[PDB]
Amino acid sequence: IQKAIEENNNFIKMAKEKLAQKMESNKENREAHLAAMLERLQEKDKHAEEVRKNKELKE
Amino acid sequence: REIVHIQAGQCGNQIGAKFWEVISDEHGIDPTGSYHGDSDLQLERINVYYNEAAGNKYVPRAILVDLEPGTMDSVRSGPFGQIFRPDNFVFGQSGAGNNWAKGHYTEGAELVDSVLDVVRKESESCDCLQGFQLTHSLGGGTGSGMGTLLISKIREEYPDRIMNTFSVVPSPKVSDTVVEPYNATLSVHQLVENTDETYCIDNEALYDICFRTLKLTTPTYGDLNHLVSATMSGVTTCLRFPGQLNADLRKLAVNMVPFPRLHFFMPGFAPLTSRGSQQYRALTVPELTQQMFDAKNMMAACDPRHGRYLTVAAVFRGRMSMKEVDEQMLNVQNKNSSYFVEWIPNNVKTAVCDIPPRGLKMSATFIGNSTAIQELFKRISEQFTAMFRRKAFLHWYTGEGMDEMEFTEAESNMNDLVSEYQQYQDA
Ligand SMILES: c1cc(CNc2cc3c(cn2)[nH]c2ccccc23)cc(Oc2ccc3c(c2)OCO3)c1
Ligand SMILES: Nc1nc2c(ncn2[C@@H]2O[C@H](COP(=O)(O)OP(=O)(O)O)[C@@H](O)[C@H]2O)c(=O)[nH]1
Ligand SMILES: [Mg+2]
Repeated sequence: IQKAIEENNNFIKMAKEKLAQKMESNKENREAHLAAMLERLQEKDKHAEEVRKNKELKE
Repeated sequence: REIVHIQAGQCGNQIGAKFWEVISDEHGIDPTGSYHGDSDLQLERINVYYNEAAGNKYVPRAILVDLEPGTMDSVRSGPFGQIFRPDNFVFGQSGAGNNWAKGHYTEGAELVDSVLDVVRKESESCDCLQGFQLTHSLGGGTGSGMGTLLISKIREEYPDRIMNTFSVVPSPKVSDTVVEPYNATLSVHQLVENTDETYCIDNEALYDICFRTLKLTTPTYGDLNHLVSATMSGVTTCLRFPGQLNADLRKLAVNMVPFPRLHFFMPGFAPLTSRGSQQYRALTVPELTQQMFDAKNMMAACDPRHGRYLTVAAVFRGRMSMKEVDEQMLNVQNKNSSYFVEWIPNNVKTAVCDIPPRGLKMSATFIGNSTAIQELFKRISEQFTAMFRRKAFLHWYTGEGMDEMEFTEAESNMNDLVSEYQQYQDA
């Protein structure tokens, strides 16, 4: 009976742990995916600043 | 000399209730527990199985055990339900799932101490307890797993008391689930150690009997249990009725069991009769003797001619010539003495009781300790191995804490038992 308790507990335990790192790894990846997208759009902003800026350096 | 009776599980409680129904009638006890018989012979040993209560009412010394409530609810609303002491209904709720592990290790373990409290309470009210008897199957989970746990714990608390069982051995012809060989093999190991007499009821012999002899095309468990309760009444007749000589369970066991592990008996009954179908012609002593010795009348599906009898007991009931009985019994042995071991002299014994059972003027009950019973254990071992070599359906058991090793162990012990029988078949 002790072995059965230990085995129901380890299964509950490893399932809790396997799920928790999955949800963390998914949190990390999705954030590192949206941030990369934003940062391409912000490099986009500087570039457009350099285009408006270069044009003023033209008169 | 009181006996304490225990019935465990679906099968154990259904046959067990029939036993109390049948003998309660034989002793003139009505479903209320009130005596309404004619003779005093049917009350002289009534203490063996019934406790006497206030109001001159008789209460079976019976404990009813299950891990699910369905079958025991059906017992109380049943033909003789009211007679049982209500404190002796001991039951859980989760069931055993036809799983020996659940009955023996997890679900049964939770419940067993409560059962033993009732056993102890019934025992301490016994002037001289002479043993216990259990009814149960080996194919399910409660009667098989928890029944053998009870037997282990009873032997711990009462190590010198006789323990006998009626054990319904599973068979694929009449079968509920595929794991029955697993549960039976695990149970048999326990029975080999902790019982003095085990009457092996093979559920397919009961089937073949109901079909081929009583001409019942679709027999139910109820038809099967009519045959069993006829045998249960027969083999306990000489304890329940004053007669030729009275032996307590120990003395009976001493003279039937030459080797401690070979205590698995082949029961039989003559005449074989179906419910309702009225028998009008009484049998002659020669007819009873031929039939009770005939393979077709045996309830363990084993050919007695494939082995040798170590001991035999026969219980005739009704008015008949004990001289004619002696001559007919001596005629069977002297005509087939090659199926009896020559090294246990005078190993066939007989008793007669004047009280016949309900519906028959005359009957005979057969108790055979034959080495042919090994065929029953060979069948279980083959079915066990067919699944076990692939570890099939074991997850049901490993999930309750069991290791493969306990199965290997159970398999090896039963193969030892088979080989032990073979030693004495060739001696
Ligand atoms: C008590 C006694 C017996 C009979 N045992 C016996 C008889 C004789 C013998 C050796 N042993 N040698 C003999 C020579 C001549 C005549 C008779 C005998 C069997 C028994 O088993 C059960 C188990 C569960 C039950 C049950 C009965 O009824 C309901 O549930 C219990
Ligand atoms: N003779 C007979 N056998 C039964 C009955 N019910 C179940 N069985 C047998 O017992 C096995 C199942 O065990 P079960 O009774 O469920 O054990 P439990 O879990 O202790 O109730 C099967 O192999 C059946 O053949 C019955 O009413 N009569
Ligand atoms: Mg069942």
